[PDB]
Amino acid sequence: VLENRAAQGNITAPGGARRLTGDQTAALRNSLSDKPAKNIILLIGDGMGDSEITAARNYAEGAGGFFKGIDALPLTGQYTHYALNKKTGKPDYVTDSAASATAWSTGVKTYNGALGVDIHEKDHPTILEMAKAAGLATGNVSTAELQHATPAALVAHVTSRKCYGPSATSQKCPGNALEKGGKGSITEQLLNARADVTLGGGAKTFAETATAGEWQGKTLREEAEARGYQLVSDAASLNSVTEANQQKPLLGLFADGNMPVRWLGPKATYHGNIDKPAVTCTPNPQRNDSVPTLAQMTDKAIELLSKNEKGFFLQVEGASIDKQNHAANPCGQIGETVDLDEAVQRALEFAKKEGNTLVIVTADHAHASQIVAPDTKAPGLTQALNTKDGAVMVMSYGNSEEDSQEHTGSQLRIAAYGPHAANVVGLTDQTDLFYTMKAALGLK
Amino acid sequence: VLENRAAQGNITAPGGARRLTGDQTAALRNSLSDKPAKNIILLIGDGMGDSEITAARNYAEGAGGFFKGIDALPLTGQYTHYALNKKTGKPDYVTDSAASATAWSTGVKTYNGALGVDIHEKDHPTILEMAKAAGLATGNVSTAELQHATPAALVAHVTSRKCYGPSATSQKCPGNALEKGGKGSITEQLLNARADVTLGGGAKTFAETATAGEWQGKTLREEAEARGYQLVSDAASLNSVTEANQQKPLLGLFADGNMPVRWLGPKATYHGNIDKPAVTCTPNPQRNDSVPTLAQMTDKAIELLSKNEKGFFLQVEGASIDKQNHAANPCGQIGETVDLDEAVQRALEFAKKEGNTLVIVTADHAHASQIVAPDTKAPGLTQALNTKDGAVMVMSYGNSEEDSQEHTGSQLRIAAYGPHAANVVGLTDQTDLFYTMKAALGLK
Ligand SMILES: [Zn+2]
Ligand SMILES: [Zn+2]
Ligand SMILES: [Zn+2]
Ligand SMILES: [Zn+2]
Repeated sequence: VLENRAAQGNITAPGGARRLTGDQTAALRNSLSDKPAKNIILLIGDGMGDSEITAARNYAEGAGGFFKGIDALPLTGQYTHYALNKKTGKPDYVTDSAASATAWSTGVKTYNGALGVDIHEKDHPTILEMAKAAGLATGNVSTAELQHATPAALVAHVTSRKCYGPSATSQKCPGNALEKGGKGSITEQLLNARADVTLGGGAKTFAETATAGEWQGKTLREEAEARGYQLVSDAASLNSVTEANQQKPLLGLFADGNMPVRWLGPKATYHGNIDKPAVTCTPNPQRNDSVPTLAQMTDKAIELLSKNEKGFFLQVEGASIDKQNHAANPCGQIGETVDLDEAVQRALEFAKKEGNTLVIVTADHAHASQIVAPDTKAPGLTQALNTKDGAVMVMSYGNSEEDSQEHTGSQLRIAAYGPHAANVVGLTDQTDLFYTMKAALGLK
Repeated sequence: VLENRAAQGNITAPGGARRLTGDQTAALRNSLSDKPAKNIILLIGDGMGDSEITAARNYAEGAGGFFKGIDALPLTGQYTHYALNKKTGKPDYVTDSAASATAWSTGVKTYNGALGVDIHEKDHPTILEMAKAAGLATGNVSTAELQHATPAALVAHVTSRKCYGPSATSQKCPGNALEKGGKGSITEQLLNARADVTLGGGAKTFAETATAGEWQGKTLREEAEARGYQLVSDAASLNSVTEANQQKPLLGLFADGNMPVRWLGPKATYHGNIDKPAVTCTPNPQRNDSVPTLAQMTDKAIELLSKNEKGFFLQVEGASIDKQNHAANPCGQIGETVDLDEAVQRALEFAKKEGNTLVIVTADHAHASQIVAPDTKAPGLTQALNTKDGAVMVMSYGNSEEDSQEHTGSQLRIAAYGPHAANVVGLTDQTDLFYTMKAALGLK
């Protein structure tokens, strides 16, 4: 254990690049606790593999720097996230957001595109549903649409991640279609789930009207209100909230789709590290000050949820690290990783002060981005960037000839802090995380 | 701190994919020891990042399987390995074998291509020179040429990794050239270093004659003999060795260059996963039965070295994982990872039985290979493989339009077992490893 893992001094001198100030043995032995966790905060950086963590650190903090949030969790390991082929039931080495999110929130592997159901299309309870049933307060925050697979997996059981609202569900998930006697679209099941705090984007799907049931004819936004949900649409009003519970659930819709990314930079190009000058990221001017940052949502959710005496389970997702990775946009991708680090600092500060909180930071799968040599002549999309070290770092995206770079199957880092954090060390599976949380809370 | 990390049962069923059988807390707390290490075995998988480990596991053992050696080390972490730019002294995000090997064996960062010297070209003692001085037995094994960067870094101090023997040193490392008053080429410094056990390839540089000094005119191979080295060139003779020490140092030269790779498979190609059938690796027919495997060399080295009462330091390197990665050859690369896993099992079996041995498995840097979806249309070199799961796994190499795929800068896995293993957990730097070993052995 250690809180400062930055290089000690002059990285060109003996011992200057070291991150360790002493022996971790005792410190580590002290952070090993099997006492129950009262709360759990699971932070997910979408598509944030080791490569993404390194690129952002090199850029934002420098090679020898360290993320005060992301790099500060003492217990580390690597975990696998392979999905399953629906027909064969054999492994599918590269998972999507849905199958992986389902794995950690359910404890069962599934096929790509599935939310809350195994390869047989059978429903399985998510950790959020189990926490709510035990009396704990529940939160779900993300910078993406709330209907995205990661936040949706905790509250929805759909056969296809594309079944956002009533209209998509009728054509793509008919067995789930409300009219067909199913539980409903992702959005409808989210509304039913009734988590205490739900914050993110995806307001546009709420403008759809239910095709059947008690709120038929009424838009989903209207139904939320009729059901007792407090709706907030910006930083100001969010901030104004004083409580959120089963009588007064909070629902923040901060964008029609995904919330705007924090940084602006050009898209990587073929031979860009050669033909184009080094870029320096800038703030995204299209992003309004009224739009909450992930740390803000995380912080507000912790405040409201910490009022519950039994404890709480909260999931936070920095979604656009993945989206900008697909877009081959280094600046957008790094900004979203810096953004998530902030949300991680908020969680850590709370956890260190409370003492019964298990904080976990990981990703759903690996992605395309690679850090290559400045002079690299690659076949894909590349870009040179000016880092905090005053050096150029080149990033490469070369696994797709399409407009979207692809996920990768490499095992990746999973880090934790708090009671039961030891269960994250060594090699584990994404499904283990579910059992780790279920047992830390004693949610059996 | 478990030994079996394979999926529990049916990966399609709830909990079937889990690798954990219980709670690691107690087990982990028990494997944390700060008592001094009597011995240390450092295994290096060249260019063996997390992606490489995953691809080989998926192929050789199946997605839900586990490397009995590589994946069985309980204390895990991620470490950085950026090099330095010689001019500026600023970070160079993607290191080579030379700059990284120098970092863990010396504790100082350096520029790419440097062996045993910092950016000012100043010499720094290596962990092997320090162990030998304290009376410990020393071993150095690799599947590559012994003049090659990783093994050379422990015994040579050269400004350019290209200074193999007398002839190359005169033109490329004149300040080290023996005639110019320098310490000599890599091969000459290796001969001088006099480690108890040195096994590998690179016999061809030993056919060069020294240009000055006591053994001038005499080939390097003749010099070795004149200096009291026992030369063995195949498995049978290796095996026949009964002792190796300072009076009778062992020198195994099993190949002119790098030792032959274990598996054969075709080179990945543009749209190979689409236009070509899935391949299944086979054993390399050019590889002679008389050529020792890494595990055999590792095993024999442990045997000879464990006779020293003070203890020993042994470094083992599975070098061709990297070379095949550069070559865009999945089968050669996976075979070399399986090869290394066996050497790791040997190290672990000894360590678990001896009890004062620190075993560390890591890599010098990340590489090109990525696991992508079966249908991926990538701009680079791809290939489909038939895995143990009876499923297809696609591998992609898309960071170079040249004939050699490039290294990548992503932080990677470092795993350890034994006294002082806790110093590997969390985020660390490649230079910390040096301090971890120095302190474990009390080599102050
Ligand atoms: Zn994702
Ligand atoms: Zn994605
Ligand atoms: Zn290497
Ligand atoms: Zn290499």
